[PDB]
Amino acid sequence: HKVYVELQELVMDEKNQELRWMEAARWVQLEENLGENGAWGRPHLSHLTFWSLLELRRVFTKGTVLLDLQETSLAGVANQLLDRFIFEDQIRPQDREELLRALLLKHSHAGELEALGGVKPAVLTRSGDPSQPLLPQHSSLETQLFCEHSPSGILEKIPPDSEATLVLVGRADFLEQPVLGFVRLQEAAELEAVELPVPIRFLFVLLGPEAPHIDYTQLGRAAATLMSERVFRIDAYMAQSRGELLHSLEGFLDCSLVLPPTDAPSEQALLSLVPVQRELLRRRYQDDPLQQTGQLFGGLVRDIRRRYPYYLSDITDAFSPQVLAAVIFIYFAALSPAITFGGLLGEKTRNQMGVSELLISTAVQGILFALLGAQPLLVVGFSGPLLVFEEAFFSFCETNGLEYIVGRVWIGFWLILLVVLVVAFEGSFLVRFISRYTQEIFSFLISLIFIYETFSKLIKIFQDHPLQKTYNYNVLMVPKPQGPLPNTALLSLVLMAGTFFFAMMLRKFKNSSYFPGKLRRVIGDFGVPISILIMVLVDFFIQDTYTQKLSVPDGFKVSNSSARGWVIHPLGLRSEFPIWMMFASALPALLVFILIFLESQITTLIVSKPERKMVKGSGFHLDLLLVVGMGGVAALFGMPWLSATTVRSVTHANALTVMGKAQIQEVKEQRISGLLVAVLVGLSILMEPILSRIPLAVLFGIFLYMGVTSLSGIQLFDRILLLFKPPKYHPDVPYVKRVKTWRMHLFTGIQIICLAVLWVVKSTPASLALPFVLILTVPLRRVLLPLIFRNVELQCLDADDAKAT
Amino acid sequence: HKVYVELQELVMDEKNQELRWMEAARWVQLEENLGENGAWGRPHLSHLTFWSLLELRRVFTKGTVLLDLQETSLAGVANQLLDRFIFEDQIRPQDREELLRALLLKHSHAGELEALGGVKPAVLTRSGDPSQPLLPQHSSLETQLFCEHSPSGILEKIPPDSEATLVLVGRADFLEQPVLGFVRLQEAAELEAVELPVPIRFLFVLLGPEAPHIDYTQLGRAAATLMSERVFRIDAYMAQSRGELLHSLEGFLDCSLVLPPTDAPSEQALLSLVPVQRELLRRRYQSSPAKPDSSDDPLQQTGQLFGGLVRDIRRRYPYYLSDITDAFSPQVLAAVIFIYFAALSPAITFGGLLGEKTRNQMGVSELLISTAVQGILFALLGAQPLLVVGFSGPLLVFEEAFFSFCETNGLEYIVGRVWIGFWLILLVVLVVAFEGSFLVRFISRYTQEIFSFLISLIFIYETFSKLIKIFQDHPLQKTYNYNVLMVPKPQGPLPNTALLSLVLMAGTFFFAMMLRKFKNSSYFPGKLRRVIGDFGVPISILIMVLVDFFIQDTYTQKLSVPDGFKVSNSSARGWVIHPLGLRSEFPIWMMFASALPALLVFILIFLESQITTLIVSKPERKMVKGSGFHLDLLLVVGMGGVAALFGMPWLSATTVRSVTHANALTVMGKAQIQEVKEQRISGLLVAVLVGLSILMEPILSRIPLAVLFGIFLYMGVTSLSGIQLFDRILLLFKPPKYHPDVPYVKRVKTWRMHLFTGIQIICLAVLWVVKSTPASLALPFVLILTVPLRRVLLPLIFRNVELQCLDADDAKAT
Ligand SMILES: *[C@@H]1O[C@H](CO)[C@@H](O)[C@H](O)[C@H]1NC(C)=O
Ligand SMILES: *[C@@H]1O[C@H](CO)[C@@H](O)[C@H](O)[C@H]1NC(C)=O
Repeated sequence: HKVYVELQELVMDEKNQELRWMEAARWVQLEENLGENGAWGRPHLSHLTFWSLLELRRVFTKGTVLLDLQETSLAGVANQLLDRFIFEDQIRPQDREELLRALLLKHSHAGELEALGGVKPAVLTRSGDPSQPLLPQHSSLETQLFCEHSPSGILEKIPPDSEATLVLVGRADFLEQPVLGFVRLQEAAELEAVELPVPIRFLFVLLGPEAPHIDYTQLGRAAATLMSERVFRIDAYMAQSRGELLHSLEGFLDCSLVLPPTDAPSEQALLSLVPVQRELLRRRYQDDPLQQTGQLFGGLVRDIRRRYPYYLSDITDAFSPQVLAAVIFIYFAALSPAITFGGLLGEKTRNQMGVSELLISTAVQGILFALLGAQPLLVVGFSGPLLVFEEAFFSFCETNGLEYIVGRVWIGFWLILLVVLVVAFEGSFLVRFISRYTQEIFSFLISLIFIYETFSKLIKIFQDHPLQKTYNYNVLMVPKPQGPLPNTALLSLVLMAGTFFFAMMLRKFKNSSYFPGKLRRVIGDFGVPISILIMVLVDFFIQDTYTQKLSVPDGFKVSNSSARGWVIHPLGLRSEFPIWMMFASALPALLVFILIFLESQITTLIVSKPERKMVKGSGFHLDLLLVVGMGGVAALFGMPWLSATTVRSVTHANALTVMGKAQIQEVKEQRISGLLVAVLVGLSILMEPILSRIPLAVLFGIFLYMGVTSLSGIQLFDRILLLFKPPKYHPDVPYVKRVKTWRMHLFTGIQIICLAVLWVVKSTPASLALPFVLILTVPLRRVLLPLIFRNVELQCLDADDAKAT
Repeated sequence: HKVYVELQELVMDEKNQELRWMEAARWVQLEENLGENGAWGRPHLSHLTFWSLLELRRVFTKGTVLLDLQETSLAGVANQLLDRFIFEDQIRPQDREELLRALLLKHSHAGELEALGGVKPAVLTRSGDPSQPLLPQHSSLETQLFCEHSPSGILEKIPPDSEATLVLVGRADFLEQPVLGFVRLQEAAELEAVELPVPIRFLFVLLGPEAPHIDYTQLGRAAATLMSERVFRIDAYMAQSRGELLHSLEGFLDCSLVLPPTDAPSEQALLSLVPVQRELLRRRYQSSPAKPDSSDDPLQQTGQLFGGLVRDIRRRYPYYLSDITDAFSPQVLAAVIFIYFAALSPAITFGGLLGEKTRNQMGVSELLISTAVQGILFALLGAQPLLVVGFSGPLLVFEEAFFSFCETNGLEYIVGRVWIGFWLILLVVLVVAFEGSFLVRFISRYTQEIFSFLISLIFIYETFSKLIKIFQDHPLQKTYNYNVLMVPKPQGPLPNTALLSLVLMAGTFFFAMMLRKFKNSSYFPGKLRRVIGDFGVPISILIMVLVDFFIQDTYTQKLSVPDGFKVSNSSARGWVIHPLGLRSEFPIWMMFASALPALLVFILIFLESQITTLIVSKPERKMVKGSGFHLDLLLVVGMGGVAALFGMPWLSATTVRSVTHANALTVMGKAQIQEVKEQRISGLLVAVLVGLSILMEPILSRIPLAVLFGIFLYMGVTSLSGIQLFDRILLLFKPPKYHPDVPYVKRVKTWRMHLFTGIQIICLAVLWVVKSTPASLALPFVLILTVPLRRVLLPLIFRNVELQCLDADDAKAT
């Protein structure tokens, strides 16, 4: 049982001359004292003096014990203890009345102190009238050094199941020698006289006359420090006589160490004691998500059985407001690039595919993926390399003289067959070979390209509206701003920078210590929507300046209703389809499959790494099947296929993270967020008045915030930051100590060279040959580096787990 | 001050069973042990045990003591000690003949260990033959911790002239109770037991049989630790009987700290006993003749005329060569380049405002020349060369009022300022004569903090007001006119001015803050890192000036200075003003009544300058060389008067400029304020540049006015760091769980700190409201009325310890 110790002593108040027991310390966790004003001091360890322990041993060697006493009140305990004192000739038969009357006085506490006008220690007297002691009345040292919402707090520190201990110290003049009385009850009782939070089990009584080298407050502190150690209170629970208590006291005195008066500095002399005290105390107490299975379709069933038992938890975990904030954030984060790519694809293919098709496809592939998905934190959507492939395929069909929207149907069919074949043979276990190398390179490149595109958009805005001395004002701005405008470029820059600054400031305030934790975290989790609202209001207040806004199609209509319909006839739309193209459409399908598979699986690897404390399981085969099948079915209806997005998924996962004081505690995983985001993206056509007032330049700040925030966990980025610091300030990670510095720098340089080569290939019109080089990084890590480095260096640098290396 | 102590035990040699003395520990202010190997562990402090101290006290309370014994060899000492044992019924007469042959034996040091083969604990018996101990033994603690070069350091640490002690322990079965012998030789002499050439003065001899709770190694260590302490050594060097040694032992045990075993020991709670140890140390030294080894006023009333002036001269001027020499760092150049703009911009603004206010009687050129001259002179002959003199706002308000008064009464304006200067001169001479600057002592930290906070807040407010003015001049419209003539000034709104100005200001502020934060990082080599971080403001200024210079078609307001060293209004003014009358003769009644505004100007200047000198030269900001008050006040006021003679305005020390200057010349530690660079070259160079600014028209005409607003915001935000009311205001929002560990948090309850902060904020608000009232010139009076508020009203609400802890005059000591 845990213990709660309380020390009380006989005192007299100056208001009225009446004795009473008042408390003066406590030993819940660390000792605390009671000042003169009536407020408790500061907690601290319990340091004793030499004479205190000496006299404690001396008076305990011949003390009086009452073990397994059967009483339930303080009066019975007091009477039995006085009877036991009388039995062993510790006090005289005529000293019993005064002692019993003194032990049964009222026990005050810290609260009543102010109502008394102060208290001072007192001594019992035969006539019953107190007097002032004939001994130096200097205040204690602990009072001098530690004294000159609390009840609930002390209730919280006291353990749930714990028993109380009461120590009574007092001075009486009619005695002849110090007397000790130790009592243990048969069962914990709540004594009415003396009040404590928990019920009393043990009881100390310390009385005696004035003697040299005896300070009774220090004797009480020594007894309470005895009663606060684990081993002594265990031995006090089991003991049945006094000899066992004496043996425990000898063991207690064996494992104490003295610190003499040393002239050394305080902190050094007090910190030199840690190993010695440690030694003395030691002397005192003497499955896989990816795996090859011997069954057809094994991975699919394995992932189903792993994930679907968590469906009710996935539904329920969505009741926090942080989920709503994450929804509002990712809605814009996924809508803006959707609109941009929609406009580009509409202007690229003569409006064969536009914004509405992309929006509908995004909505459907979000709803279905959120309902039937294994990891509902992914965000599916169109990408850039996919746009490049669409460009190339449209150019190819324009050159050879075939249709375009029809061939995509056969490409989707080939995709369906290939994904069925791949899922049948569980060929996703190859994800095991993708190490941290490729994940880090991919994420770094993606974030860097994101930031680059944002800055490119800004520079385009500056190029469209230059800084001139005069402008024309009979300009028609109905379709699009023709010619430069006075204040657009700078208002756009101001709004973007302001949004970025507010987002960063709120992100830092979230982790600060300025408000109550609940409201602070609630406000910090809604940082991005608050900043967006602020900047939207700021733009709404400005009247005369023009700024580009968000615009969506008018209704659920096809982009070009001249040549297209809601359903596409596979045999031929206007002219019949050749046979050789039907059979050769497999060639672009394989490349699209490689792209989709690699991107989706690498995204699932980055999001779902073992380091990010993901309790519920994540599925690979199921996500691939869903994504590719829905992409094919949407290509059937003429809508585009989509894929999992890196920045959007990483931002989604990072938004739903509750962090500890920083420590990553938990990630809120649920299916409601994705469903709501998809429903809003679908219904976006019914929210014209609200979206038509959101300027396009505000979302650039959000894009910069996402690109900067997604860059934190990357380790190549950390090693790049370490490229500048001198080796004196390098961190305490294993890859610093195990390998020399100028080898780590060579590693980082090799990886940066790989980045640069990937970038150069990305700028080359042979961009579609981007995936191959990427997978060619896998042999590089498997073969070439072990020809340069050593095995321990390579295991320590490219570690799959952070904690274990 | 330090001695040598040696502990030797009675052990057996492993090769062939025999008895001999072997040393086990040595003490030179620190304990060093040796293990079975024969090599001493690393030195450390000594930590005794409870049982050792208990048995040492018990055996010492009745142990025999021989003081001032006149013997030189170990045999005559053992003889006298055994005889004294015999006399006091300690040992039987049939025991001496054995103990003697036990004591007069070969002593072997550590060097002979390997040649011997190791040693073991041994127990003497009645016959004279060795034997094994009966009770079980255990591995020693200190030899297990520290044992698992030294002779050089040992022979180094012992002072050249010092005495040593010698402790001999060993067990004997034919004894009844433990015995202790303590002998102090009358004149220290060489002894065959110690190989070190140090002479011996004290000797402990501890004998007895085996018993529980008695470890003779630990008891010898306890005795040695008692002799190593200084108080017990001084007492033993002068004690004449056993009572004094007993008293010293009781004192040593009284001031000791024993700590019992615990369940979960931690290095954080064990550090909560630090003050206790200090108090115990103090109490130990309280009654000791020994002392522990590790444990003029700038303002003052002097009985002579002009005492303060001579005191300040004698204090400061001996440092003149160091003040000249300390300027060879590049940080001085960076501070010069920063403060040049920081002082030039408000000078130009206030000059233009005063020129348009008084119909160009006084303008920009007069202000520039006056600033230059009073800066050169103050840097050359000043006591505190970190102040920046210049025009202020309240001075502008007073100039407005005086111009209005002279307009109303029908008198001239530039002439009355001459008589005001004369009255100022006489008053400052009278004040310096009677050393009346000691009153600066009564102004506590309260008023200093309020003043600095208000100044910084007003600065930021004026900056934002300038920005809002820029926005008001060029609103955001749909169409503008382009046949606008901008020769005198841009008439009507312009398309892109307001946003380019805001962008430049924000960019400069952002870059300055980023470089200030990069200065403290650990990203580049320290030398280049600190050099780049120290030049943050000039680098940002150059970057933003170039950025604005590259943009061609957009208009932004630039810096403009007068064409030449000419007077503002050459119609009614001259370089020298005739005192009798410029156009009409001056009345007599006005000559005698011009004293009334002079007293107010004197009060303003004195208060501002002295509070500024307090803020700059507080003891907390590691200011080594002394700072003078009377001399600086005299210099400032005299140059202000002499400039009013020449028609130029009078100036005063500026708060924000001086604090920024002082903060720029500060070398900070990785934080700890390592040092501050104090020199006289920076101020003189700044003054010379401000004076020559008229010769840099092509360079200054290309610096946009909106870039300096970012610098103004940077100075106002940076100058807000050291304020303590600001810290307590930040603490107004945090919950009491995250409050820092400063004394004013722990000593007082929370809602009292909050009441204090609320009162001070109310005072701030009242100051602001009176500042906005057209009765602004009554702002200084109210300010000094804050001094009685702290002296009378607060002691009616708080208590003395609370008031001393909150309004602390020193930061570190509270
Ligand atoms: C829609 O498609 C037809 C098909 O010939 C084309 O002529 C027309 O330009 C398209 N509309 C656009 C591109 O807006
Ligand atoms: C100079 O002063 C005279 C008389 O005070 C005034 O008429 C003239 O306008 C002033 N010149 C300025 C303000 O440029």
